Amino acid sequence: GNYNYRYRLFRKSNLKPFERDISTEIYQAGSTPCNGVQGFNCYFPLQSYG
Amino acid sequence: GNYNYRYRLFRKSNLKPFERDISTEIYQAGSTPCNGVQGFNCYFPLQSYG
Repeated sequence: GNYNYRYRLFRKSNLKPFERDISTEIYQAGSTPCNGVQGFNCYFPLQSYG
Repeated sequence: GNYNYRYRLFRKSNLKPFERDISTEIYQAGSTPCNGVQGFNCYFPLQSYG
């Protein structure tokens, strides 16, 4: 496995053309806040390719 | 996608029978002490099914 290449899997809105997103904030996919901790309905935005 | 189901992808050694590992420690896959922060050669142990 080469997990050094990552792609952003979760975002609130689509990107404008020629825009980059280097943020690492936890994507809240539920009603409960995440507080920067992964868990139930709180996911890391970047996933490795493998 | 249903990303609430996770599996442990990286571990130092294989598990014993009837043993569980709920620890969330950043697995170092290189020679760099990266202080528990994901990035190059430091991966999260848990990966989502999706």
